[PDB]
Amino acid sequence: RVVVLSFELLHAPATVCGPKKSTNLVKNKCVNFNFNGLTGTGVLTESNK
Amino acid sequence: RDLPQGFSALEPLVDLPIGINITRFQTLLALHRSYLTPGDSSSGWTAGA
Repeated sequence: RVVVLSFELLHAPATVCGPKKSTNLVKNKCVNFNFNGLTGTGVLTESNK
Repeated sequence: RDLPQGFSALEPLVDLPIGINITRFQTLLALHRSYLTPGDSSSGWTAGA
C-alpha cells in the first residue's frame, strides 16, 4: 500500500499546519512568552481586567 | 419603517480562510408555499413583511 502526501503553498490562506507547542503557565516571575503568536518578555500576573 | 437613530458597534462573528475572489452578492428570502397564519385559503407563495 502506498500513500503520497502532497502540499500546496497557494495564494489562499495557509490552512493546514503541524501541531503547535504549549507549556505550563508560570506567574509572578520574569519570563519570555508567546501567546497565540504574541511574543514578549515580562512578569505575568492575574488581571483585574 | 427606517433605521433607528443611535450609535451601535457590531461585534466580530466569524472569520473564514476561504480565499475566493468575491465581486457580487445576493440576499436569500423565505417564501411561504401557504398562509402566514394557520386557516387562510389563498393560493401560492407569500412573504412576511
